[PDB]
Amino acid sequence: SDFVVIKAVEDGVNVIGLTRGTDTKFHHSEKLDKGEVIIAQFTEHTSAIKVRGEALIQTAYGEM
Amino acid sequence: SDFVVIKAVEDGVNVIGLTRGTDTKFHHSEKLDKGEVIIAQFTEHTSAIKVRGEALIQTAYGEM
Amino acid sequence: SDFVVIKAVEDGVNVIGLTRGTDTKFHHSEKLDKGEVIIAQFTEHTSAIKVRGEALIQTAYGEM
Amino acid sequence: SDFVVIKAVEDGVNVIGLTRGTDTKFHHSEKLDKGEVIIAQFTEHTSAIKVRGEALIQTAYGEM
Amino acid sequence: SDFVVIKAVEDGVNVIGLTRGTDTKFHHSEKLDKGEVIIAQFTEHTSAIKVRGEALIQTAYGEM
Amino acid sequence: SDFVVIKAVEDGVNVIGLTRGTDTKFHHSEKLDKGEVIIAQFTEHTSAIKVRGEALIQTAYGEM
Amino acid sequence: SDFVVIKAVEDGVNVIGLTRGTDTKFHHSEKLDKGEVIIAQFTEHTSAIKVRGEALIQTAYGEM
Amino acid sequence: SDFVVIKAVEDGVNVIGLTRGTDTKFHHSEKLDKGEVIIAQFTEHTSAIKVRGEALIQTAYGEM
Amino acid sequence: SDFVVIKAVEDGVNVIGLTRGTDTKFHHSEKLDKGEVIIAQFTEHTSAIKVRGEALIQTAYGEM
Amino acid sequence: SDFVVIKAVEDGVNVIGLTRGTDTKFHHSEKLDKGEVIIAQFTEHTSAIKVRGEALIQTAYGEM
Amino acid sequence: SDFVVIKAVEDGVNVIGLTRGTDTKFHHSEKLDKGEVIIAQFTEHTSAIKVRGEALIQTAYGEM
Amino acid sequence: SDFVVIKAVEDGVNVIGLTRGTDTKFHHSEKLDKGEVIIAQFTEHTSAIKVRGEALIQTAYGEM
Ligand SMILES: N[C@@H](Cc1c[nH]c2ccccc12)C(=O)O
Ligand SMILES: N[C@@H](Cc1c[nH]c2ccccc12)C(=O)O
Ligand SMILES: N[C@@H](Cc1c[nH]c2ccccc12)C(=O)O
Ligand SMILES: N[C@@H](Cc1c[nH]c2ccccc12)C(=O)O
Ligand SMILES: N[C@@H](Cc1c[nH]c2ccccc12)C(=O)O
Ligand SMILES: N[C@@H](Cc1c[nH]c2ccccc12)C(=O)O
Ligand SMILES: N[C@@H](Cc1c[nH]c2ccccc12)C(=O)O
Ligand SMILES: N[C@@H](Cc1c[nH]c2ccccc12)C(=O)O
Ligand SMILES: N[C@@H](Cc1c[nH]c2ccccc12)C(=O)O
Ligand SMILES: N[C@@H](Cc1c[nH]c2ccccc12)C(=O)O
Ligand SMILES: N[C@@H](Cc1c[nH]c2ccccc12)C(=O)O
Ligand SMILES: N[C@@H](Cc1c[nH]c2ccccc12)C(=O)O
Repeated sequence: SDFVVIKAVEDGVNVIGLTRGTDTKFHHSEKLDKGEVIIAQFTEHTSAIKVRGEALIQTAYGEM
Repeated sequence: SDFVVIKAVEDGVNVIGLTRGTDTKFHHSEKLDKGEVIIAQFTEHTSAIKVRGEALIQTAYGEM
Repeated sequence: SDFVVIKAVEDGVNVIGLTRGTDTKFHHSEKLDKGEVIIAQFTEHTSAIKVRGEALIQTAYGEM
Repeated sequence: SDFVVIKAVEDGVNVIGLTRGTDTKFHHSEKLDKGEVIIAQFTEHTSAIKVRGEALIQTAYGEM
Repeated sequence: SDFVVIKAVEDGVNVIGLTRGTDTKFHHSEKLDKGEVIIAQFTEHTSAIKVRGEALIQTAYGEM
Repeated sequence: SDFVVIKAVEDGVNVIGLTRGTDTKFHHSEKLDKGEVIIAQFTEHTSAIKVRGEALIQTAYGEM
Repeated sequence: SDFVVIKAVEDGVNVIGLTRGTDTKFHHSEKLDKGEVIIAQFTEHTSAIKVRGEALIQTAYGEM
Repeated sequence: SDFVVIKAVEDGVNVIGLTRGTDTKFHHSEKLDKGEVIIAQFTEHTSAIKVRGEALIQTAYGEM
Repeated sequence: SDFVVIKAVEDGVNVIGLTRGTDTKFHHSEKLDKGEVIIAQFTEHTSAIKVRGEALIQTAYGEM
Repeated sequence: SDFVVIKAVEDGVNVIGLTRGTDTKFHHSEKLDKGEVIIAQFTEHTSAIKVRGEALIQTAYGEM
Repeated sequence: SDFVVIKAVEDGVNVIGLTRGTDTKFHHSEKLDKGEVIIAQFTEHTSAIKVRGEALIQTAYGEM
Repeated sequence: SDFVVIKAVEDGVNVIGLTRGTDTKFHHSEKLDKGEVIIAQFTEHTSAIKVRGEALIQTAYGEM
């Protein structure tokens, strides 16, 4: 139930969930536009999140 | 039992629950108007929340 | 056992419980008048609360 | 486990327990007079508390 | 094991336990005099405590 | 494992344990004299403690 | 595993364990002299401790 | 796993473990000399510790 | 549920998951470019993370 | 998993583990020299630690 | 799920996992170069981590 | 779960794990040189750690 908050500062920001398991592949890519926010949990299927494109990011450890 | 608070600063703000599971898709979109607030938990079915349109957002980590 | 506090600043404020489950719909709408307060927990049946009309709201994360 | 404290600033303050379950109705209404206090827990049967009439209210999140 | 402390500032203060269950009624009323204190837990049978007459009250949330 | 500390400022102070159960009665009354202290837990049998006569009392919530 | 610390400021200080159960009686009285300290836990058999004679006392809640 | 630290400020300090159970008696007495320290846990068999002779004592609650 | 945040200050930064088990090898290498971020959990399969190339790193213990 | 840290300020410092059980005896004595440190846990077999000779000691409660 | 962060200040830094068990031997040695970081957990197989060569190290207790 | 950090200030520092159980003996001695660090957990087999030779040591309780 750990999560991350991501706000796209500029258009065309991209958020990628990476599969948990022995295998590691991108299983979903959610596209974000200027101002749009996403709050994503880590889950049974997502053990890593990748962020392409200039965004603003909050995590338990702080702001990016 | 982790949640997010979202208040629409202007009209026509949109809040999107994304399915938990192997698959990731929008299963519900709740529409908000100027001033209206929504407090949403993450749940057995919602592992990520998306926010289209200019809103004010609180999360465990702070304000957006 | 997480909850929210909602006080109506003006008449005709509306508080909506949204069903927890695969489905998401309004199952109850409680109407509030100037000054009246409601303290509502999230529950086996309510995984999100919506607030129509100008209210004052406290949550774990702070005041709205 | 969670509770709320309510003190009636003026006469004829009213405190309403709302049933927990699929259904949501008032199951009890306890009447309070100037100065009288009530400390009420959320319970197996009460998942939301409503307060009609001008009162002073403490919750985990603070004073109202 | 959550409790409340109640000290009667003036004579004839009254402390009322209200039944936990589907039903809500007064099952015990303990009377207090000037200076006398009572420390009462919420219990399997008491889910709300009511205080008639001018008292000083401590709870988890603070003084009232 | 919750407890209360009670010190008699003057002679003839009285400390009363009240039965936990559907029933509520005094099951023990321990008498205190000037200076004497008692540290009492809440227990399987004591769900409320009453204090007659001018004492000094500490609880989790502070000094009385 | 809750405990209390008691130091006798003057001679002939007395520390009394009171039985936990439906019954409440003194089951042990340990005698303390000027300077002698005792650190006593609450236990399966002791649910209240009484202190006769001028002592200095620490508890979870503070100093006496 | 709660413990106490005892350092003898002078010679001939004495540390006494008292039996846990219905019965309460000294089962061990460990003797300390100027400077010598002992760190003692409460245990399945020791529910109270007594300190004869001028020592320096730390407990969860602080210094003596 | 422990995680690390890694942001590439310059192009061609590399993030390597190392297998948990008796054996220790690289099982995945995710490539990062200027600005791109990755939030990675430790998992059933990743017990150590290696970071090649000039990055900015947050962990529970702080910034690197 | 509670422990103590002991550093010998001068030569010939001695650290003694005392048996946990109904019986209480020295089962091990580890000898320390000027500068040498030992970090010792309390364990299934050691419920008290004794320190002969001038040492520096850290515990959960602080420095000695 | 306790871990250590290690960043090589200079080239040719070496990070060594030591086997948990009755036996203690080096089972893996991961080599680090100027700037490269490694975040390593203690695990079912690694109960001690050794760091040869000039590095910067974060642990639960702080920086070294 | 608990660990200690040890950095050798000078050459030829020695770190000794002592067996957990009724018996207490050295089962491993790991040698450290100027600058080399070791982070060691307490484990099913190590209930005490000894440090010969002039080192710098961090523990939960602080620096040595
Ligand atoms: N499938 C991998 C994905 C992953 C998680 N954390 C990582 C850190 C680095 C590289 C890959 C990963 C896993 O579940 O473990
Ligand atoms: N169905 C996905 C949805 C998701 C959660 N967190 C994410 C982060 C990134 C991308 C997708 C997701 C899941 O339950 O895991
Ligand atoms: N029925 C949905 C309701 C919901 C909860 N949180 C949300 C966030 C966004 C959209 C819908 C929701 C659920 O239980 O998950
Ligand atoms: N019967 C509903 C009552 C309720 C609790 N929280 C709410 C929030 C909004 C509206 C109704 C409710 C339930 O148990 O869930
Ligand atoms: N019998 C009710 C009493 C009660 C508790 N909290 C309340 C709040 C409001 C009204 C009634 C109550 C119950 O156990 O739930
Ligand atoms: N027998 C009652 C005693 C009690 C506890 N708390 C109270 C508060 C008010 C009045 C009575 C009580 C019970 O166990 O619940
Ligand atoms: N035998 C009583 C003793 C007791 C504990 N706490 C008290 C408070 C007041 C009076 C008596 C008591 C019991 O176990 O409960
Ligand atoms: N045998 C008693 C010893 C004891 C513990 N705490 C006390 C306080 C007072 C008097 C005696 C005791 C017991 O286990 O309970
Ligand atoms: N396979 C190893 C990987 C590892 C984790 N932590 C380490 C520290 C140092 C060296 C290797 C490791 C393990 O699960 O334990
Ligand atoms: N064998 C005793 C040792 C002991 C622990 N704590 C003590 C305090 C005082 C005297 C002896 C002890 C026991 O396990 O309990
Ligand atoms: N195999 C040993 C390794 C070890 C852990 N901590 C230590 C401290 C000192 C010496 C050796 C060790 C063990 O699991 O316990
Ligand atoms: N074999 C002993 C080692 C030990 C741990 N802590 C100690 C303190 C003092 C002396 C010996 C020890 C044990 O497991 O308990």
